Amino acid sequence: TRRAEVAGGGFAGLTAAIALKQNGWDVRLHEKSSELRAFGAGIYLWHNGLRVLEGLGALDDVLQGSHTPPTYETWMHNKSVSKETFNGLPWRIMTRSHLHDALVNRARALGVDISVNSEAVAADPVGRLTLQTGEVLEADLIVGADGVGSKVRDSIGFKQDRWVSKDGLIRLIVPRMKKELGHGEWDNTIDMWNFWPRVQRILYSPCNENELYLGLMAPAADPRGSSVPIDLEVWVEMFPFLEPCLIEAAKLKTARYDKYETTKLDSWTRGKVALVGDAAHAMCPALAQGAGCAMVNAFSLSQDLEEGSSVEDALVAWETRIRPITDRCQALSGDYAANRSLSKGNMFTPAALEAARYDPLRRVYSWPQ
Ligand SMILES: Cc1cc2nc3c(=O)[nH]c(=O)nc-3n(C[C@H](O)[C@H](O)[C@H](O)COP(=O)(O)OP(=O)(O)OC[C@H]3O[C@@H](n4cnc5c(N)ncnc54)[C@H](O)[C@@H]3O)c2cc1C
Repeated sequence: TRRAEVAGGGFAGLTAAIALKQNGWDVRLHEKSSELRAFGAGIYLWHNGLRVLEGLGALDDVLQGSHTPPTYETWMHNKSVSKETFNGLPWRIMTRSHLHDALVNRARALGVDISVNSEAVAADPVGRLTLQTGEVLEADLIVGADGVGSKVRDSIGFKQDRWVSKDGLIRLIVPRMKKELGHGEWDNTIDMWNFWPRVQRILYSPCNENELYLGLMAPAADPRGSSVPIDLEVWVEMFPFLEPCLIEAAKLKTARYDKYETTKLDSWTRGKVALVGDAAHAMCPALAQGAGCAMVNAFSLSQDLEEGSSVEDALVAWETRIRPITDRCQALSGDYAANRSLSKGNMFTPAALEAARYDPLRRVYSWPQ
């Protein structure tokens, strides 16, 4: 029986663990934190990621308690500039805890061995994983799913193109306060852009009937807009129609202003070691495909490992097959981010929706645009 060691309990790590377990691997997943949990408030999932969930046997628990807006609307200075529904292309909004729990319950039901307070500090291409305590573990496959700053990746050494965003945002989960919002289309996803009187943007995303996912974006150089707890006055001023929700957001003393970095590597494999998720391809958040590609890649890895070839050969075949979809998505997302293309509306074109249209289960592209 083949054994796999997965470093990282994030969406990519859980996806890989479950996919491998389903194919008969003995699997152990290592999470450095003392508890299994996800940060980031909310998250968007598209057709490609929803298919992975179906392939993992975790779709049902995710759909129940999640939300699909009637439309994805964009505003520029409070003027609606577009409403797109992606020609039937499936998508869903949910809190990260909701998605994380579905994956963790599924992993537990399958018998995946989860170790907390277990931090991987090094990986050997020959099939060895070293923990922070010094303990060395041997396996037939090592999966590096430890996010940005990946110690597994850095212990082997990959050529890396790195970039860091000077500006960030505050992501929060607050009550819907739907009735207090009054007249409007408050079940819609609404990306509210503003450049005047100042640069402030809010991504409004309902997760279900009780929770609302908000993304408050302001320049790092803005002392008021980027502060946490949020500076209520400055947000209500440019988004008065959301005052009821903003009032609730101002009470979250745990809010944080997060920035991000992007990563592109020369390769994702080395011997029996495979890198997945952020550790391998963190990207700009514009297309909301970070977790989507991560899960597709983690799931595809388990597929290529079922061809009867050696793990080393399976890994390079995996990257050759699946990598182009991620590279292209990462690049386009990079362009959108830099040029603030989403502020124009109608930007979810066929090209931008390429990764979302991919169906990892049948390995073909669906929902034509
Ligand atoms: C502002 C913003 C908005 C985004 N919105 C979306 C969206 O709407 N939809 C979408 O699909 N994607 C989105 N993304 C991208 C998405 O967040 C990531 O791609 C994905 O969640 C990360 O996958 P991961 O599991 O590989 O990373 P992680 O998320 O961090 O995986 C690593 C986990 O392993 C643990 N760990 C770290 N080091 C070690 C170690 N050495 N040993 C053991 N364990 C370790 C950590 O506790 C960590 O939780 C967004 C990103 C940003 C910055």
